[PDB]
Amino acid sequence: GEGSEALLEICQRRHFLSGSKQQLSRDSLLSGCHPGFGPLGVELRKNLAAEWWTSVVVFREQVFPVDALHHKPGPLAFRLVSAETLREILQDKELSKEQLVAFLENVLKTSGKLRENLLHGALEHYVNCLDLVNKRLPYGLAQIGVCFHPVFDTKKSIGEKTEASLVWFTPPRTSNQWLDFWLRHRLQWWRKFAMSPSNFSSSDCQDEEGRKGNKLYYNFPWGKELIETLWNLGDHELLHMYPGNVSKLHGRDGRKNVVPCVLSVNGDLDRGMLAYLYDSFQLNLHRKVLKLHPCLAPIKVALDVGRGPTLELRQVCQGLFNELLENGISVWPGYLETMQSSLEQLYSKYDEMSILFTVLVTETTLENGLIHLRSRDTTMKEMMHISKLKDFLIKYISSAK
Amino acid sequence: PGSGEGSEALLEICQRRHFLSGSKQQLSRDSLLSGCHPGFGPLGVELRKNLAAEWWTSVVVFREQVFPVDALHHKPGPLLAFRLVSAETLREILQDKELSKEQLVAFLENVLKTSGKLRENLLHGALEHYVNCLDLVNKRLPYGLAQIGVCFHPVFSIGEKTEASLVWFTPPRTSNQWLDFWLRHRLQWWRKFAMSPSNFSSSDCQDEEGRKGNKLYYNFPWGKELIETLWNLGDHELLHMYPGNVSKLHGRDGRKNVVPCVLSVNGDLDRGMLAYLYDSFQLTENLHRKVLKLHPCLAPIKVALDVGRGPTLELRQVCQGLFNELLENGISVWPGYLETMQSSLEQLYSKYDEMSILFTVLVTETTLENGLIHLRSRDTTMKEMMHISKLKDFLIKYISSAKNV
Amino acid sequence: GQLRHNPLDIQMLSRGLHEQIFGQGGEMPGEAAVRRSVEHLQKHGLWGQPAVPLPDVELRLPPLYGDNLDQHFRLLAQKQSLPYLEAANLLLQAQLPPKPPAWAWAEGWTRYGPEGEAVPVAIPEERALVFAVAVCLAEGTCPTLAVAISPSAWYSWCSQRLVEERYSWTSQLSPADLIPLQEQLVVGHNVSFDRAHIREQYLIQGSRMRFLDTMSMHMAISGLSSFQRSLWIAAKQGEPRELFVKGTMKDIRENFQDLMQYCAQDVWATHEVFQQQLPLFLERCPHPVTLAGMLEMGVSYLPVNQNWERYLAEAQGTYEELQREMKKSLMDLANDACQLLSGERYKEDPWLWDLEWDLQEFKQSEEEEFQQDVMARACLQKLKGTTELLPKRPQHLPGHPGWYRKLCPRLDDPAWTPGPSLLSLQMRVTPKLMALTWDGFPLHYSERHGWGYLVPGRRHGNGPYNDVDIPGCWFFKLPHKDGNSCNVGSPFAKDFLPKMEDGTLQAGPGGASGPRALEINKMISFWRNAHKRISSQMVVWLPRSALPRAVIRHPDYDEEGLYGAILPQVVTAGTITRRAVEPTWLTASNARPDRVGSELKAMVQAPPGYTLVGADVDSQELWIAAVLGDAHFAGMHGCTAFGWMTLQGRKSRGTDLHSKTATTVGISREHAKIFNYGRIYGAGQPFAERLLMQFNHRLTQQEAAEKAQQMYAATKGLRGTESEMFNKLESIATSDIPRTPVLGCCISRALEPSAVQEEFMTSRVNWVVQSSAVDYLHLMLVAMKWLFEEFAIDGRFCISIHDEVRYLVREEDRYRAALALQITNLLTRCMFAYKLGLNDLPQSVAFFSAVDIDRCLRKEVTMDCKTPSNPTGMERRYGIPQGEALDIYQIIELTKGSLEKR
DNA sequence: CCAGGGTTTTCCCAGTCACGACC
DNA sequence: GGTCGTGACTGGGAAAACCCTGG
Repeated sequence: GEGSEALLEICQRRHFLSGSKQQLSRDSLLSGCHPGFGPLGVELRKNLAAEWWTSVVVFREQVFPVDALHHKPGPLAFRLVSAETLREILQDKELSKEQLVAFLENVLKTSGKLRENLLHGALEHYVNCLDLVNKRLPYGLAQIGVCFHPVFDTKKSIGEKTEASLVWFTPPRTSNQWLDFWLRHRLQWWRKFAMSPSNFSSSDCQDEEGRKGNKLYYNFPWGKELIETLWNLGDHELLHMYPGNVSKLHGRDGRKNVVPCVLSVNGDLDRGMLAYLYDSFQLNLHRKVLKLHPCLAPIKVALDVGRGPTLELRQVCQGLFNELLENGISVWPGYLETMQSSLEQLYSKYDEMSILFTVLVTETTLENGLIHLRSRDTTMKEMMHISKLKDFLIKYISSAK
Repeated sequence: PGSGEGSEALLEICQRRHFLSGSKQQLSRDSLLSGCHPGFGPLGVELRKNLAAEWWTSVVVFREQVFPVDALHHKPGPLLAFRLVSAETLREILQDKELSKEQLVAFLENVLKTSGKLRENLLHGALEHYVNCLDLVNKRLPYGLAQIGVCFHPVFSIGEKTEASLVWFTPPRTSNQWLDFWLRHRLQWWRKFAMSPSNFSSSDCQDEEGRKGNKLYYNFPWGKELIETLWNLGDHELLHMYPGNVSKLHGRDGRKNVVPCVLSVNGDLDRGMLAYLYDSFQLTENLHRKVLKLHPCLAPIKVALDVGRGPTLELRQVCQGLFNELLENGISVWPGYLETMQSSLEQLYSKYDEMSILFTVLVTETTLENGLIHLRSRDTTMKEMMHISKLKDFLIKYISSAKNV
Repeated sequence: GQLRHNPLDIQMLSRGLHEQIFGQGGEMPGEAAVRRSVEHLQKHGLWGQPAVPLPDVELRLPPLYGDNLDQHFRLLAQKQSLPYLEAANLLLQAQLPPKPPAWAWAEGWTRYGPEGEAVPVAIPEERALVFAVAVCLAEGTCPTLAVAISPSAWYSWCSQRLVEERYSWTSQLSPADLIPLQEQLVVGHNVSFDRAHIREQYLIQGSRMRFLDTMSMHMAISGLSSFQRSLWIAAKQGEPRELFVKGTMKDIRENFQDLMQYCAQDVWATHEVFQQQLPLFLERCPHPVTLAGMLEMGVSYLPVNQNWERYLAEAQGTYEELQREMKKSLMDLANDACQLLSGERYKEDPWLWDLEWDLQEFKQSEEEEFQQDVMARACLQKLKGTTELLPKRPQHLPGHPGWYRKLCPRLDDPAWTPGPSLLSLQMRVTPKLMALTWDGFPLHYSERHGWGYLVPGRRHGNGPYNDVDIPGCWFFKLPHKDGNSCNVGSPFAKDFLPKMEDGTLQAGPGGASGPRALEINKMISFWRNAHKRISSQMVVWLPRSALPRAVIRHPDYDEEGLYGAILPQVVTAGTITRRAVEPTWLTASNARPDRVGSELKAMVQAPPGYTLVGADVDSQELWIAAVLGDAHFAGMHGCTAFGWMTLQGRKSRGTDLHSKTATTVGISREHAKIFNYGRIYGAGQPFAERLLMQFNHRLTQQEAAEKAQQMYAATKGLRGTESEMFNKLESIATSDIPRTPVLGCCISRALEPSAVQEEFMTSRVNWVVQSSAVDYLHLMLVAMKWLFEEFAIDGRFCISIHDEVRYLVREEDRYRAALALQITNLLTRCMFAYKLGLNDLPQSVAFFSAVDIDRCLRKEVTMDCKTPSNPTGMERRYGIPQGEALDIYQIIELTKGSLEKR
């Protein structure tokens, strides 16, 4: 497993996962209690979130995404206690044993909890969104965000995992049809951006009440990890969330009024981010190059400069940077590197960073028309004019699918 | 008087059109202000997402020295906001009354000293990552980190509000210059979209520690409210977080290496969202025409869809094709042609304006004849005909022309 | 007691059962004959072994309607064939009216008398029909034109879309666009297609209309083998049909008269040849068992539902995903080769060192920030203005290796995608990028001499080419399906597919993506070969109104969807031996997770309230060959050592010939089965040599030839173990008319030894066994129909896949149906005994190991068909309950030996 | 110096060759 | 054995280009 650690030192060096080597342990990164990611890691999370938002909300008509509050308020994982009230209680020396016990019991019985499962948010907003969709069924409410989980440490700890969830309220007649359809669509989404989607697997699980859902995994170099889960929870949770009459809790399917149903998805995006990291690097002369797919790689264009007329070269590079930024691409402003590093070392750094193309602006650009362009996929040079080059890049992104 | 009633009517629209969700009992001005609301609706989610996108385009995109960071929602212990508590242990401890008063207080302290915290600002993650980022950028001061995300604060309950935080590690010499630059850019950016830029009031201020900064306010009819703040920090924060070798915390301008001053730009997003919701509300001539004229760069959904009289299937095919074409071009839409029980055309226009839809699109059999569709504007409500092969380019041009101006 | 044994102390039939079947009289071999048999079995060394006695059967069998068994079965077959025999006699005396002068453009059926007058008819009701349909593939799966000559008048069937102009109807397919035709018999050319167009063979209740195929009787009388017909076509050498397919609907309405004249001429000529050869079919198939079994076989029925739709659509979609992955894998390898250019490292690689790599040269205040940005942008656009130079035609990626440009799309073309998107699996750069290894040595391609391998030996062998002066490595040509005289194309070939399975071609370097496209190709081989066939099936979706009330009253009916049928368009007599040969359905394939879409059988599932009873006729042809050898040896069971091995043989104990041959030769199980089958089929010594050459190549020509000679000296003896069967077949071939031992039905006249003499023996050697199998299946179906008509048991013939037989039954009779099958098998073996003069029958041979009862079609009731295209399986996606297996003791225990409902 | 002639030089539609699924 | 797929070899009028030249 040296290559797994050799990837980890690259993922630490070139600003993907924040921290030091001591906390660079498998359980720390896999358990959601990670010490943070780098800036490129945050942009990779944003790219994954953008692709999920296209796949789920943009290209599906009935998905109206919703946002529920971060903490679940009491009465009733973990509990929260304010510092000011604790200070007031502790500073009151006149308090006896019984009053402190009563205060502690009240706190334990009136504590909000940081959320774990986002199903309750949709179960809260369902009536309002039923008013929204003009009672058109099926539909669903989506959301991405960080959830809070206990850490079962063998040595208390809170692990933060970013989760994208959607509660597809469906008619009960066509429940498993939608379940199979969503399994196919989301497994296609998790297989769309991979070097080897054979490592992405699929298995089915059965709930205690007879409900059946599917589980997805990734063949890591040390065993599978759960990357998404599905559970068609029926209608027990929604009925439990609104006791009484079922006048509000209903809907229309075609011409038949029916009680809705519950489907769920739980996508640990951080787990998938590390999974795609392990998918990019696959373990003659070795070339330590991260082969991220050309839609999720965090920085696309690399722009540099050579020795010479630094005023005019810097003007050209700054203009090119602003021109590309106006067209939505992201460039790494490497032209300010006065500390002259070799093109071999610069390319090695920019190829560990999973950058799509490296654009080299030499004096010959100021001579006639030519800029160098080296592709990460081929590591072979090319010449281009500036005026064409922009469009090349954008169609490359448009050709990701 | 009637302005508050109109605002409540706007909130009832927000309940109806799912910008802000809740109940009429929850419709309190300070409950909106602090963050005691049960949460905005999906159209409000789109409004916040567009506002965050505009911020991210303003700050992190067009700067070579500003990088994105993401601080965790918790700070681990032992530490010096509420306190994170694992419940089961506390319940098990509370099950015993044998321990005396002193023992109970002592163990409460013992738990308290090892208790993580939900965060208050976004500073400390960037402050911890300063060493890595200084190694990354090779000390070319100034350089910045940024984060948009939620933060929890106590209300005399716990309320979560999404804020934007920019941390600027600057040389001490250029401190006032970069401060003036950021203040002018921030004020212009907040004045960029609103109908009345004079309402955004900026005031200089200094704290008790002699820390200069600025405050931005927007004028609700009940008075001024805070939108964004700027502050200095000095240099004791970096030493407090990282005591020891100062040259390891040194950044270089020219050849001079100094401990960098830290500047904070922190701004509320949801309160400004409420301010822009108030801003877009107008009454055009007992009840006048309520128009929610958001800026095109910040409106939730741009172009809606309607059907005419004739073939159901063919009109649905045309509307679906236009929906997909606008989906590929990346313009937010509203496929709300599915209502069998249709209201009046004036009532349909009022309903789509209540969703603050920019333009209203109507498709008839004449679209099947030649490709023209009816297009209603928002402010003047003018109805024109435009061909189906250029409406997406026209809306792209409207968004880009609003962005350029 | 009931237990009894032969003189060879093998457990024979029970005394009660033998008395019931044989009637009276017990026999025994002659003293000199039994002494010769004892000495011969002692010579082979298999004499003197124990045999654990199986429990006997004490069942009051149903009475036999006839003192002679063969005469009673002949009477039963005559009773079955009597309405169809009378209809065929009417067709013999059928009068052909002259050509009508007009052909009406009416929907459905139209009658034209001797004067050709137009008569509106709905359902023609002739007892005998001669039919030919015209299929309009340009309008989906809907045929258009059908003819029916008759003793009374001409009948024309025009489709609904022919009269109407274009017009829109319901989607998918329904029998409403099909022909709505006392029992009736339709005889014609490819009446399978007609049955696919005839509505009357789609309900689950069954019908009484049957079909005789002039293709089937034509192959029975005057047919040709593959090589004989191929040589006849080669020696023979030295427009309306194509137009009708491309006719859409308007052009079909245009050239109507000439096409109708062609159809009338074809119907008339086929009827003339048919009525000439119908006495030939009668005398060449003297048993009415032939006619009854063919009529039962030609009405094969398969039930399907919406889930089969999934097995179509998903599988193709699944293939797309797999196809995508294959392309991606290839591209990855291509990218790797770019790095090999560095430092001319590609001048050292064993695989990628002979391509076009050489580089191509290239031919030829806010105002402060606002002003700075505007000036910088203006300078940028002024640099953009420098466009009045460089070649207007761009160079297609100079500097790269030239072959990488050859794999890349040109920049101007709108079908542009990143990377080498033009690369396919069959390019000449694909194997070199895969770094393929042929057992420790790399591959090598030449346009001069195909593909081979380079071995670092120059400074054993397989096709030496000393002309190829590769430095340091001798070049030996890769083996081919046609020896060393032919050249192999792309190494990803079908015949190289078994060589791909046993690790004769692996990549090695690049351990993930190197040997991954190989696995993808080996997975998608089946669906790539058969997707056109499977997608071309004409599924007919049954309306609920004519559906049986058994499923309608049952709560298990799916009201949201519909059901349907697939009619296997299988040629009943489509071989020289008239074996049921069809490349799509009756192929010997089973569902695996390593063939894409291999659950083709798995969607043949019973409707609610119904089930399928399957009998796997185990060692059918093996026992036929063994009993021919035993009958020609001494006319008993186990006369030879091979016959005793057939009687006393267990795969678990290894007492078969398969384990002995595996020890002796050293080949796989399938290789041993194929070798033993071909030797049974009549493999010659060159056939054995090429069969050994096709298998593992750890030997040479001489060693394999010596092993084949040693193997030939054992089984056949000095020609031993099985040569009595060979002498029996030679004695059959010595006669003027080659008559089968089982039925005497003569093969087609191409294999008569009058003009062939002692030639083409292997085809007839296979033909005797396969015609015995045809008689076995016919007798099994005849006995099932007879017991259904005898004990009022419901059911329908589902399919007869070569060896196995599946019957579509109702649920409540399942065990009863299974019981009948047991007795049927006994009678079948008994009939073989009664067609070989045998005076006894073994206990174990007459009974199958088990009979399966299931709700879905599969080989065994333990496999759930886990495949890439059905990843969850039937137990999760479809929730199908697994089947059950029964033995004779279990069936007797469940049914108490009762012949009626309790 | 600006358009035209002789020679280059690929270039791209098209033909021509081979072998692998099918009949 | 014969038929219709795919992909390699090539090849000739042509579109642009380069060198030289007439006036």
